[PDB]
Amino acid sequence: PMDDEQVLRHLDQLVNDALDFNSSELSKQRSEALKYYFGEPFGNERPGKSGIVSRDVQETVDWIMPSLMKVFTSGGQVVKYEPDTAEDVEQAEQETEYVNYLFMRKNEGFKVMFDWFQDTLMMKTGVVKVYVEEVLKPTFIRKDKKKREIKVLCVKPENFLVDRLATCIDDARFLCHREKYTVSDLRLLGVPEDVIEEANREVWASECYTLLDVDGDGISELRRILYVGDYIISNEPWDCRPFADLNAYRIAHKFHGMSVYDKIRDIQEIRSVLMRNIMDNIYRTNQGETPQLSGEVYGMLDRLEADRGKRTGITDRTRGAAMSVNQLMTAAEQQIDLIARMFAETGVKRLFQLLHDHAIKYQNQEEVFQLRGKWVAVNPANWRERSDLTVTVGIGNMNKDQQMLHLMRIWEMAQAVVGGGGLGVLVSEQNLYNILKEVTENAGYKDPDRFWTNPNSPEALQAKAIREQKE
Amino acid sequence: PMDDEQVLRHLDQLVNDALDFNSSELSKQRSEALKYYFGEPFGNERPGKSGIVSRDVQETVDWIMPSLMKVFTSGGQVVKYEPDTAEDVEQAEQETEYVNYLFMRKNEGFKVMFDWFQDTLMMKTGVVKVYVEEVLKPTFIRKDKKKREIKVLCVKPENFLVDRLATCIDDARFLCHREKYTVSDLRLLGVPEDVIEEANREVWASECYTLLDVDGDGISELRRILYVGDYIISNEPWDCRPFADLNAYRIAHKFHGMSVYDKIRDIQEIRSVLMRNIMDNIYRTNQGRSVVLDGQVNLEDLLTNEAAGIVRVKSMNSITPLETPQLSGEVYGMLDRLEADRGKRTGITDRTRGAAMSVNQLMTAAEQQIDLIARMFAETGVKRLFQLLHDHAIKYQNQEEVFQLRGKWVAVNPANWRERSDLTVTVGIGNMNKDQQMLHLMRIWEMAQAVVGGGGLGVLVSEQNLYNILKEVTENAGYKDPDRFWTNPNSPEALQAKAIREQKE
Repeated sequence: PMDDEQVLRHLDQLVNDALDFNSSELSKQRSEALKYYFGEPFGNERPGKSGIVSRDVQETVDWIMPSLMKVFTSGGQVVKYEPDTAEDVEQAEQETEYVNYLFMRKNEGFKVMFDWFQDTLMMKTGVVKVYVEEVLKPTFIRKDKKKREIKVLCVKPENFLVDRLATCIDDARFLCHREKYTVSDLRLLGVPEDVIEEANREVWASECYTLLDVDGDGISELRRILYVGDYIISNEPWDCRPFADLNAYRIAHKFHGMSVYDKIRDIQEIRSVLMRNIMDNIYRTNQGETPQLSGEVYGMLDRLEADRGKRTGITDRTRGAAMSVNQLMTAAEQQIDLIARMFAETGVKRLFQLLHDHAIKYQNQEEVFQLRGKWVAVNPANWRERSDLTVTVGIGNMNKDQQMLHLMRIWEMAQAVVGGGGLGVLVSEQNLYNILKEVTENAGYKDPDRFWTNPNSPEALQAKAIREQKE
Repeated sequence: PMDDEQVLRHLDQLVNDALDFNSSELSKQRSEALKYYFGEPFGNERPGKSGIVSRDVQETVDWIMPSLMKVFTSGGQVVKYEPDTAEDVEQAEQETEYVNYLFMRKNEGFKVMFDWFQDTLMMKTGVVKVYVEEVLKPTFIRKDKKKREIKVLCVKPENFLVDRLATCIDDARFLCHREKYTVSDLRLLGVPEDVIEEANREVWASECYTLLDVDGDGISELRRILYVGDYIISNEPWDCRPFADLNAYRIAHKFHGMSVYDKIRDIQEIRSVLMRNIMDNIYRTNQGRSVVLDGQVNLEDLLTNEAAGIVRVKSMNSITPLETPQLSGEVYGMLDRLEADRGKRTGITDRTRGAAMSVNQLMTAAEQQIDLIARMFAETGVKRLFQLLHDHAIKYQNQEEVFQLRGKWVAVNPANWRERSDLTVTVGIGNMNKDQQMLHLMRIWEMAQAVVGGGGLGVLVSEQNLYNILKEVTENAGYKDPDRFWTNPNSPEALQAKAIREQKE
């Protein structure tokens, strides 16, 4: 109640505690993870002898990143709505195309989400921050004034202090984001003085999102504070935290989740020590009477790949009737599927966040989605729903399998029925439109290459209803 | 405020610090990378025995390079704009053709970008610089005066000092580029004196791009400084940095990225040491370890294998040739998986290539990772394209294009369009040619003939879009307009052929 300065010291104490805990624990964990990733010596490499370290997490990343790239960065069909059936063609595909054509294709493409996966994998936490800027440079036709725009960036998760008792995104009572915000940004803000920290004095700044109440009442909503150096700040009530804090494994109820290093450290250790023992054996055999050993050790070497086989990389070969249907049961129940699954729903929250961040006010922009025309999306409905089913453990039928199955089955059916029964009884051109259309989006040429629409058109009456009837 | 000389010493100190850090770390890393690449001995090779080194990164590079050549050095369809639907044919494909037909096909071809790729796979960073020069040699018809053109080149990446706290292109507060700029260039500029450094005196020069404020106010935009030797310089308010700092991997939050050497050094080391092991095993199996005493055979058995056959000692009859126990060929098995190691890292196409006869080239040879690799180059090259577009959006020339036809307006006053696209060559739709070839052709043609027999040409696609039907085939064959115009949308020949004789047949 009526707090103006005690909030500053309370936030400073929270920042210090988060610094201590997060820095010590998570920083040491990620340093160990990086040393394992980079093949750095584990410290047990005694001097005077080779301490070669074999990297194992790196190739695991090498297999699993491209799978994510296909399952996410492939078209705008990844995530949908399925809203009320009547009110879908008005906005559903329109809003979905807007949000994905913004995020991809307008917000540094895959780079932000690529680094998001990188952070959630190597360094145990993948989180990004959504923010706004102003568009400038009009003609003073092309008057680009008063336009404001929304970006998202990696938060540099090394600078993402947060209370450890959250275990979820919408549970943290104190969110800290550390940045530089150099003296140019300070003069843009208008502060005349400086802090402990040549014009550019490498100053450091921070931003805090936390629930508080300085109005002499009950606990109010989120508050955004531009706590830089205990100086002029930008205090403002907030509505939604734009963070996603991926854990990459959905660990038990804690804010951050364990990484690939936390599970393959033992495998890397055993591989490195056994190969070092192999080279030491080769040495002692070269100098030499010490009895020799057997190659069966190398045989166990093999199952270490099966170890990466048993953890994540079940596809030891290139890929793990009708020639191995469903791509051989998704390469014998590939786990990356479920991985993509939770990653998808994480993006779901982000897909909500930006939507609200866009549902307030952006601009009068239109879409080039297969056609000209899109209403002003500054006042849409949120629809309070989001769907990521068709790319994962749900329907999730990847391109080629459903492609070949549907095409050959419906084509043999169509020819058989046309010969025997006819087009009238079963599917007709009204739905042969969709028959062509699934192929169109299978090869990615939906509207422009092939229209093939003919539902009820001026060409329909003259072709389907005049000459096809009087022929 | 009002700095004119302290800026010189400040930039000098920044240059020295960048020299120290970049030289030491990155230069030692790339020296090790080059020694690995060239098969140089690693330094562990004891004297008196072979130092054979097996090169492994070389074939990896020689396999990944051609794929990049196909996915980039093939047509100008790599990048599109897709602006507002109606206002695309005006500039979108027009500006796309301008930028591609200039960059490729007018700037020394693919060479530099090839090396650019080479850089990002060997130098650990692929970065190029974009500049301008003036056109000359008029007739005094062909009066070519004061024309200028925009070029791009390798920055000699050993001469690309930059602060280590950027982690991105548009984050560096100090960009340094070192060059020679010999005395001919100096006399062109007009400096009368020289520096510490025959007419050509191997002088060295540098250029700095850095944001500062010498006007007594807040930090201004970038500044371009021709800091050569603390002498006459060319300072200028600069806005755009023409660099791309590839890393070929999109590594974590740092400016320069690790390369193929930094991940395959262990593989090369183990391969070389094991093949040297194999040949040393061959040796010791050839000789056999014969041990003699002192006082007999003073000449060390002649290493037990010469043109003697009989050792001969003096009078003792024990003789101690011990046969070193043989090994098994199962060691060779690891040999195989080492290629699979190159398979597991980047080269999954161990064979020539990694229903409907392996659809989409068998899922791009079983999820070929280079796609995502190629992907990053896209989102890098886009920026460069945008950059060069600006270099042509300010002022380039009034010349036209030969894109399938004569006619192109002046390219000095387009909009920037503030966006590009890279979905047609990579992890996006972006599948290589023959997949679309086979799929589109047989599929849509068999639907078309079935409907023409059943429904007809009018109900589905007509010649207005049979135009495009032929067009995907033409672009797959590379002869789009001139060989096969096939246009007939609504034309004077259309009315006499499609609307007169075809209707009154």
